[PDB]
Amino acid sequence: VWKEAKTTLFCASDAKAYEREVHNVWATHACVPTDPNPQEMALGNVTENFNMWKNDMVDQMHEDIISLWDQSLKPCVKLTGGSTVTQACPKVSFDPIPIHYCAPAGYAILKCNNETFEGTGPCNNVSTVQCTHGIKPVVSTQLLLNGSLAKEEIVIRSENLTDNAKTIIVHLKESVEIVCTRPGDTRQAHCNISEEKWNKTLQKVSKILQEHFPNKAIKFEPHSGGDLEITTHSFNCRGEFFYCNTTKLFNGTYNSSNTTITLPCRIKQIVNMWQGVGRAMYAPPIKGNITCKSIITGLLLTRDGGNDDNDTETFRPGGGDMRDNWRSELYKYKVVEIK
Amino acid sequence: EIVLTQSPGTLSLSPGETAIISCRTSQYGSLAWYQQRPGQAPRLVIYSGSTRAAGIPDRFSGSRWGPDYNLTISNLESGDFGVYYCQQYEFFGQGTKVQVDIKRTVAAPSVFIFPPSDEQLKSGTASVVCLLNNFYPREAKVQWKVDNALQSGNSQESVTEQDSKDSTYSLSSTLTLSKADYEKHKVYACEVTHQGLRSPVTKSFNRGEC
Amino acid sequence: QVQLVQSGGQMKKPGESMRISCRASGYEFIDCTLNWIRLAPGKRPEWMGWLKPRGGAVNYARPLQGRVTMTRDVYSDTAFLELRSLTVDDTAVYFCTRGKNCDYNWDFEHWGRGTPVIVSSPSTKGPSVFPLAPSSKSGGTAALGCLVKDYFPEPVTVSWNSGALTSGVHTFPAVLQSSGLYSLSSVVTVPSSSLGTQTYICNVNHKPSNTKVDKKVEPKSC
Ligand SMILES: *[C@@H]1O[C@H](CO)[C@@H](O)[C@H](O)[C@H]1NC(C)=O
Ligand SMILES: *[C@@H]1O[C@H](CO)[C@@H](O)[C@H](O)[C@H]1NC(C)=O
Ligand SMILES: *[C@@H]1O[C@H](CO)[C@@H](O)[C@H](O)[C@H]1NC(C)=O
Ligand SMILES: *[C@@H]1O[C@H](CO)[C@@H](O)[C@H](O)[C@H]1NC(C)=O
Ligand SMILES: *[C@@H]1O[C@H](CO)[C@@H](O)[C@H](O)[C@H]1NC(C)=O
Ligand SMILES: *[C@@H]1O[C@H](CO)[C@@H](O)[C@H](O)[C@H]1NC(C)=O
Ligand SMILES: *[C@@H]1O[C@H](CO)[C@@H](O)[C@H](O)[C@H]1NC(C)=O
Ligand SMILES: *[C@@H]1O[C@H](CO)[C@@H](O)[C@H](O)[C@H]1NC(C)=O
Repeated sequence: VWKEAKTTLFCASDAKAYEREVHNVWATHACVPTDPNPQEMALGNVTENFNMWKNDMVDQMHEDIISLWDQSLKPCVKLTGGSTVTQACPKVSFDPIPIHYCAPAGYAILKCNNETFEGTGPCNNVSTVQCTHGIKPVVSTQLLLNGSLAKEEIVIRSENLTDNAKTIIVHLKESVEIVCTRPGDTRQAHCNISEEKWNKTLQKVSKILQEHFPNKAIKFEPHSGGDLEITTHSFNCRGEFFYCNTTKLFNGTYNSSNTTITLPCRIKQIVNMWQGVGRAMYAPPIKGNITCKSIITGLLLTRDGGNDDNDTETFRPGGGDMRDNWRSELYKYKVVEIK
Repeated sequence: EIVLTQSPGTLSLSPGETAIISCRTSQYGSLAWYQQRPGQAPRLVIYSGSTRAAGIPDRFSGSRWGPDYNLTISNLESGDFGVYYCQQYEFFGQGTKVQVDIKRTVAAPSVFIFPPSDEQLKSGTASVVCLLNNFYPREAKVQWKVDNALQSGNSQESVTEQDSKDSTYSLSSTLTLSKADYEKHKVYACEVTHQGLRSPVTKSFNRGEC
Repeated sequence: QVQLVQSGGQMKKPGESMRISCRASGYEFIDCTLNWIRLAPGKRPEWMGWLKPRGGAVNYARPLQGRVTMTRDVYSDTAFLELRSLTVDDTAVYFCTRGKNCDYNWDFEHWGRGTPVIVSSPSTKGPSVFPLAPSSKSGGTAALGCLVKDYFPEPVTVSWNSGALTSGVHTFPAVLQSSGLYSLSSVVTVPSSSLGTQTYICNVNHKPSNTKVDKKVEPKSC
């Protein structure tokens, strides 16, 4: 039923009328309640092409989450170039909820059921839905949190792998739990990840990469540089902005009483806005244990360029553009027209 | 492993002729050609193999025949002379310098060989010099032979600019050895090939002779 | 109407560092990738790395890692390039580039007009002038000349008989040897007959080392 088109999709999610939590309050006005019995329609001997990297759904979602954060997470000061705005910045309750994107009347959404699909090119098992699955709008860098998981094997996605300026998205099959805590210096926090889980997952990622880069040695190293937002694994927990050193997660070659990796984190109040150009200053953190038990379900990587002896290909954590975070979940979808 | 090979190194043409520049690559990737006029920033000429950039005349064309990419420049104008580079992602070719040449009768080279001065040999280094004088066209090859043995990577050619008065070129290949490697061996010679010689010309000397 | 504006040219010494800027206009600074390319004469143009102004995200070419830093000032649309531990081989013209469109980095339609960086040592060496004596054996005429070896830095000028001999003279472009010094030969074709009668003086000048040398080229005695 391929008829790629552009329409304004509408959001849907199960918000609570009583909930003062910011994603809920936003969803209360922006979205509609979830269809209890959503219909899927299969398509036999039907094969169509997708491009996750050129998809209008990603941009719509991006605009929504931007306008969500703008209403919900009010900073004390917002400084932009030479201008400045200062409003009241009360503390808020914060925990993302799953948002569904849906096609209006006359249109529909194509779901790709090729569970080994790399995002671009032809797809053999295709069906039609009216809404995508539940997507948590988790804003983060380096690590993709609380996402869906690859269901057959680890998938590597890139618009062009040979193009070192294109972001690489790893979609994990087995999730790794990450627990972050600020104990009740009060700006210092720390993350905890198991070595067994993490080591193993990078071993497994090394193997898949070896297939895409034959006769090359695969090696992971820490971030090359830039703003703290992207040189650390940064993410928001319960309103507070965490910044975690991921050096220990990337320690070279991954060959083929449990022991944990402790990543040192800091809570910041002076933050670069991911929405756009600007520095935002938020309120000092709340008291007590501030804790997030999340799951790592994907990575953002960037491959090293330039001439290489030793036949070694080096990968580093990426991130920064959040559109990437959304396409890691919207890759299997395209918006079509009916005729 | 750069594996982006551009050739030829130098292309000596006239206005109105056509320049044919090449680039081998085994790697997957889009290829682009740039032009650098003397003292100016490079500019994009062809991208994606054969697509002409904006403001680039139909005279420029790109083609692909396997791993072999070509940049053909027809009806060569004076604003077309400079250095050309091919590019594939982050890598560039060595460059091809297309430079003006004035047409004239083919003229064979006059070849002279020069043994190292004894004043020099007191310093522990031997400099043999082969001179190719007043020839046309520019394409020429000099090969060194020490006792019927070809030399590798121990010589340096040097070319004058085309003469304004008689349109000829002159080349100077200098072979350098340590005094030690020169004390051995008797015969030293350079073998010159050109378009104006039916068979290669070789000029030699025995060491110690006069 | 995209525009990249680089800072002026600098002169450094082996060991120092340098910073170059590049101000962008005509487009949204953070939505497009910048690159630094350098062109050293005689060498492939070398991509040094890219920078995505959005987060300051950076990708350095393997050979330059540890010596190179790229930053940017988002509030004034300006990219920065630092290179430390400079050696002679860092002498080049440095460019910032931007792709034809912001999807594909590599089609470099847009270049700044470059920043010359000369990395030179203040050490200078005087040349050794060796004779290229004519053969005692003898198309039609004979050749002779000077071998100006091992000087630094260029240029060397050569004249013959104080400039009264110009016809038939060829002074070749200097060669940069393995040592790091230059070398050139100067030659002149003269009548084979007037060899032992006419004086031929090679006049070699080298301003950087204040060296004037007059060499007399003549065929060896046996
Ligand atoms: C989708 O599944 C097929 C097998 O049914 C597999 O061969 C194909 O590679 C997977 N899709 C893509 C485009 O990767
Ligand atoms: C498409 O193919 C898969 C096997 O790879 C099959 O299990 C699945 O039922 C098909 N997609 C759907 C959900 O209809
Ligand atoms: C994890 O990987 C590192 C690679 O640096 C290795 O040294 C270590 O043995 C591994 N630890 C395990 C087996 O959990
Ligand atoms: C991140 O942690 C590593 C641990 O080795 C340390 O070397 C590095 O300095 C840390 N990053 C910063 C700048 O705090
Ligand atoms: C990281 O690599 C070093 C060797 O360079 C090794 O000694 C160390 O065990 C590794 N760290 C981890 C994560 O085990
Ligand atoms: C793992 O990597 C190290 C890196 O040097 C290598 O020596 C070793 O052979 C590898 N082991 C394998 C391939 O299982
Ligand atoms: C991930 O989801 C869990 C609940 O499923 C939540 O507690 C945690 O805060 C989430 N992580 C982030 C950073 O949103
Ligand atoms: C991948 O890169 C090539 C050039 O190397 C380009 O022509 C092509 O459009 C790209 N492929 C995709 C999937 O966009």
